[PDB]
Amino acid sequence: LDSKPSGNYNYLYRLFRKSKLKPFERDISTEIYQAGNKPCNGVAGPNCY
Amino acid sequence: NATTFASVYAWNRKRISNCVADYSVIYNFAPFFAFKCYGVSPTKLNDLC
Repeated sequence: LDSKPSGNYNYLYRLFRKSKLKPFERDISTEIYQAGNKPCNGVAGPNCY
Repeated sequence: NATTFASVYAWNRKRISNCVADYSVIYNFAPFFAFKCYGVSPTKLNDLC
């Protein structure tokens, strides 16, 4: 039922969030990635994971 | 900062240890094209043995 002949690429998962999660918490947002020894600003290019 | 490096086929090997890790002098150079840090986050080196 869940599998598709064209591939189910729409489903996602937020593995690379920065700070820690606590049990029974809700975290759904834009989740901009700001890491490295540089301000990424979401549009730089080096570290926009 | 050496005048002579090695070639791509005859890539050199240098083993250096028993020291202070000193991850601060490696950021001396500005025009770094790539600073890829797969596996270990680039700011969490200074507390690992």
